[PDB]
Amino acid sequence: LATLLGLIGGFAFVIMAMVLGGSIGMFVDVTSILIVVGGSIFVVLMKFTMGQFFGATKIAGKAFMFKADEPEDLIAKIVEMADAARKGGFLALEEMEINNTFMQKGIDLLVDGHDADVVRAALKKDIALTDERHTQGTGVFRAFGDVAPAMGMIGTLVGLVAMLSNMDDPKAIGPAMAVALLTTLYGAILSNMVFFPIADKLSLRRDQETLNRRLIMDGVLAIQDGQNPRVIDSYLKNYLNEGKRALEID
Amino acid sequence: MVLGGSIGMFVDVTSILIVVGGSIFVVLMKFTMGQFFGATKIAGKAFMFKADEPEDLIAKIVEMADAARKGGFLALEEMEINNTFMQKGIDLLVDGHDADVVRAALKKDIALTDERHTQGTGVFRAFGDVAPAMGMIGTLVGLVAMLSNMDDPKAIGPAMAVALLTTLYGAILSNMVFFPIADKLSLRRDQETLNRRLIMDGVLAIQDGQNPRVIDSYLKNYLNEGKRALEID
Amino acid sequence: MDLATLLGLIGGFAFVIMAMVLGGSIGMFVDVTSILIVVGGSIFVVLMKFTMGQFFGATKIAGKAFMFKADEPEDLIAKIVEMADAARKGGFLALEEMEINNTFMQKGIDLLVDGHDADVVRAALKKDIALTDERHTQGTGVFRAFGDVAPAMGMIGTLVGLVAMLSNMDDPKAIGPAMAVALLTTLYGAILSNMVFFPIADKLSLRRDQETLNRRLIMDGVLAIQDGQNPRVIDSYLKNYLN
Amino acid sequence: MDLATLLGLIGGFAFVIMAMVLGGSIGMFVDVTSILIVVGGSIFVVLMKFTMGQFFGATKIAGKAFMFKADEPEDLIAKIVEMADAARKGGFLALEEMEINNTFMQKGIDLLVDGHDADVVRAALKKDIALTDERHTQGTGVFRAFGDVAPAMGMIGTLVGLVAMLSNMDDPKAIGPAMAVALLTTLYGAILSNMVFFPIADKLSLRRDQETLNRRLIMDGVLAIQDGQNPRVIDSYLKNYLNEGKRALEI
Amino acid sequence: MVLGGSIGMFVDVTSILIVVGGSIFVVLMKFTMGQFFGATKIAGKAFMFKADEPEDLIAKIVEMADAARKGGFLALEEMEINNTFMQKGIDLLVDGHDADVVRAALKKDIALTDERHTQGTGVFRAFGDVAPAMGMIGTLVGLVAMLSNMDDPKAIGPAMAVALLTTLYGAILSNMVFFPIADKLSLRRDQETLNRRLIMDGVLAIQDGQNPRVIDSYLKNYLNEGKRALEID
Amino acid sequence: PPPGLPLWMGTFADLMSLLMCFFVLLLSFSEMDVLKFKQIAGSMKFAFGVQ
Amino acid sequence: PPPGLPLWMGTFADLMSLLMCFFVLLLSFSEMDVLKFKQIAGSMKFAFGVQ
Repeated sequence: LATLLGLIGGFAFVIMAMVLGGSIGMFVDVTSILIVVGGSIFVVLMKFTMGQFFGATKIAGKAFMFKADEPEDLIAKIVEMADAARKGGFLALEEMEINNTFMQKGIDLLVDGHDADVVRAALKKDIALTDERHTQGTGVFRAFGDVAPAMGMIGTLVGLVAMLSNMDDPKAIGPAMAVALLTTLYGAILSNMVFFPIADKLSLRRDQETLNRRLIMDGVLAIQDGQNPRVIDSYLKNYLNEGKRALEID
Repeated sequence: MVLGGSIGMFVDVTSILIVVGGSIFVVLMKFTMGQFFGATKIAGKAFMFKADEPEDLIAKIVEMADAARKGGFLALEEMEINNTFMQKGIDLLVDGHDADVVRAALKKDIALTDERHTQGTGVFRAFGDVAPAMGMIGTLVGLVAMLSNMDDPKAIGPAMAVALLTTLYGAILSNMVFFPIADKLSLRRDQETLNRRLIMDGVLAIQDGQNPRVIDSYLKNYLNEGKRALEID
Repeated sequence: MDLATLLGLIGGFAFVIMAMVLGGSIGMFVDVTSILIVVGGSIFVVLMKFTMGQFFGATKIAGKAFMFKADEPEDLIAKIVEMADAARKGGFLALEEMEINNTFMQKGIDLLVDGHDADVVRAALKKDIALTDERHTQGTGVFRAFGDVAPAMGMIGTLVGLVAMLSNMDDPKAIGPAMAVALLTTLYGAILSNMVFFPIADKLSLRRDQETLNRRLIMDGVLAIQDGQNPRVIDSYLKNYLN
Repeated sequence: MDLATLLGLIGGFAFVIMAMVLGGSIGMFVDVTSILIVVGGSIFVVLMKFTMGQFFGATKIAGKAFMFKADEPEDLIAKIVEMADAARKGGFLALEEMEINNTFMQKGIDLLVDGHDADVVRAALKKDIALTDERHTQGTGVFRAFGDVAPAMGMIGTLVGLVAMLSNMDDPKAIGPAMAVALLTTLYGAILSNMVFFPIADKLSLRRDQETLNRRLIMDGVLAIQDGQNPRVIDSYLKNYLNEGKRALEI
Repeated sequence: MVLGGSIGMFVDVTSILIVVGGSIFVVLMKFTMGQFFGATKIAGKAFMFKADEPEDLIAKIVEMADAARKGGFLALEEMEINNTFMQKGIDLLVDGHDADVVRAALKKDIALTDERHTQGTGVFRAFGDVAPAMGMIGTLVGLVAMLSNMDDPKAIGPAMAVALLTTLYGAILSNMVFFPIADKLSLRRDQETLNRRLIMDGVLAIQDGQNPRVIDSYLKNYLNEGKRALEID
Repeated sequence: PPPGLPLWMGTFADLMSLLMCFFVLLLSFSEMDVLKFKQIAGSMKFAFGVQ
Repeated sequence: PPPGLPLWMGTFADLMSLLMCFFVLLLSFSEMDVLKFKQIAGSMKFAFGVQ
């Protein structure tokens, strides 16, 4: 994603312009980041099990490395199987090539032979399932963002009491105090630029996937009804003027 | 500022980078670059163009209705039109389309504009929420850099400059730039709803053939409730 | 307000002022530039959410909440059952001879006696109650915005003053007084936020709640008046709605 | 007095002894300007929102909560059933021959024996319960406002103290005590908020719950006596209401 | 409190007393002693025990479903149930009562458990809110003590130690014990409510003389709501 | 969601960090008495479990 | 309900207060060095674009 390239560029520029005054070793510490991340995982794990946290992590991974199918390529595909059914019925749907799991599941339920109610119930259950899955991932990362600064300040306090146990020199208090504050800095950065942004991007991917899934169930319901692609064109592009994609258009 | 000194005393590449770049990064992590440009476009249009006076719209709706009644349903294409949405209404009425289809088109346009304004308000309120957080982060970075380099004044100076100006920039952008822009977009959204409601109802009355004497009275029923109630008694 | 309440307010202000006096000179804590920065910036920022008419309306509605007290509910029930008895022993024309206690009730009975239907009178009172409620909500919003931005303006002014102080040191013994003056802006912003704007906003919200209850009671009372119902039932119904 | 208030008093005494031992003396935790700022600003702000009469009513209800322990509900039920037996086997006139420690129940009993019908009796008892609930809610609101404003006033006073210390700061190596005096105002705000006003508001909430439960039991009992129901049936009714009226945390 | 080198650094009786005792005082003013002790018991039960897994619940319910389908409402007595709520439900089934009364009783019991867990969560959230506030009281007391006796070195140490350790204990107790305990209580509330809804649905489905397999489908419908379905892939 | 903490606490923390910066400045151009810093250092070690 | 600041903001202000007062304590026994003051002031006027 171009947003990911912008993320990499911003990361590099921010680091380079932060570490310019002195050396990178003052703002880099594996112990501080380890303290913050370990304490935050432990706290969230008291309220989420290992499986639900790994699920949230894997959904975040899917939301970052991969990209949701565009709701325009989706239109091309839906009108394609609309033409296929109009020329040769539902018997032409299976040999087609589909790269989206949800339309494939819908049509594989359609081929067997089922009326509108059962297929609609199955599709709505799947849409609600994926929406809830993304919602729990956003909840996990909101919890991570809420607890990361608290763990960073606890780490800072522990570092400060460790510093107050190691004195006798006017010159070590400054570097020691800086290393102690590094934990709070890492907690703030992880809260504001990782965990809350990851939760926000998870909510964004939830919105994109929910919009795509309503588009797909409506497309499959129209194809099962056997409607022609004309009125279908309008009744599916009208859903493309909601959310943020209707903001980006001019 | 100008009495304290100059604008030159608030300039730092590191502080500007921290606050603005971090805010942009956070917002782009939940918004697309093109949608953010669209929000900037709508903010610029809200700032460079005042919303049309509701009284002017009611009066002008009455004049087109008079013209239509004098010269049939095709008499509104010879004199100037102010905005593009009513222009679209006019060029759909000139096509002799039925009431339901034009009503659907106008309701889609109102909903689209409402979504654009609400989304612009959301983007800029996100910007205003993240800017002071970045200012606090900048204060923390500058404090760490100061404490790490207390023996070097050449490092003490820039570190405190980062710490102070990150907070100053976060506060200024949040409370004087980003939140004010979001508030202006919310106000402009309310104005759009009032003008669009007045015009679609006017088009509906013209299409229905209602005499303009009742139409003006009906449209006046809208202007007497809204945010302007602090001026009314 | 009550003389006891005004005396207590003046006493608290006096206590704060003397406590300021005992900590040294009071001209040490006075700076015209800082108060101009805070007040002018707050007005400038708030004017990007409210027009001058809206700001003056909020000022007026906050001012009339300090010199007029919301009418106590029992007096309203007593008065409404009084005109209930008046209508039963007399007619609708007997209400005109009753002198002015509340503007809302007066305009309601005036719209009631000039010959209008029950539903239209109910609608007029409903619009007026909603109008007053939204007026109070906008005033609360104005003062909440002032209380939210005043600390922000205090912090911008302290940072600007401190940057000006760091721009030319030239003297180590002059650092402290400069920082004191710069912090004066934060002190004024905090005082205006937490002692003036948020208290009036909270008071106006509270006055919104009592006024909504009171106006609901008056509207129910006048609607009962138009029914020509039994006044004892009105008293019982209103007392039940109180609890 | 309950265990909570005794614990608070002993904890405050231990806090004072700890402070004096830590600081050697006690006169540096006492500053007239800081106390004046916090108390005067809190009263000032609270009086912008409540009347002086309301402030006195809140103070009185708090004093009554901290001086008179609420009656235990079982004792009230025992009293209602014994006078119920007395009225069942002695009529209404037998109700003026035994002592009553409760002013609200005494008012209900006189109102019951003076021949008033059920409608007026219920209306008056409901009015009394609503007045007590409104008094307690208003007191809770007043003390909540005090707890909300006291630390804000403390931060204002600490700003005043910092301005005073820095304005009088030449060659900073004697600024310790002045900085401590500046912090005293926020210390006062924190102590008044966390240890006085919010605890008083919470105890007023608990007393509101207790008095609502107690008053509902007594009104139900008095109305049952007005109709002369059997003492055992009304006894059963009160037991069911108390066990369902009890929360889930203690069952 | 281990990264300092040992535990002996992070121990002061004064800080522990001020923080824990102040928090305890505030909580007993907010809540009665019975509520506080009940909250402690429910937290201990939620941590040391585990709610019955819904899978086993559906298996057992369909087991008695088939048992009732082969022998009507009389076979249920002769098998063992390790769960208290389903046993009370089946007892209310076999004692010859109608669906309405048993449904009312089960609804009352579910609401009672939900309210008990909610109040325990409230108690521990009050603890986690007050603990940092007590840390703030201790920080100010210790800092006042420190600034007052700057000329007394033997008084400087303990005052700063109390000030720092009060804050450390308040932060640790609030964010790593009390708020986590409240969150665990909320998690157990959601899980427990789901399990009890499964059991009430199973009981109503067994009364309804209905096939066990459609019963199984309705119960499997409940396994994809909440945090469990996030784990489900 | 929990209501959170009031804005005055945020102002107080921002002011506290500003005062940190300026007190770091005053200690930046200063020469600590080495003799007077070890009695207090010994006292903090004594009061923290080390001694 | 109108939102506020996160619950860790109180601990952050706590930490800011503790550190500030640690620096006033360190500043209590530290003597000013005027040459270092001139150097830091020059670096300060360089870092703020004032030459």
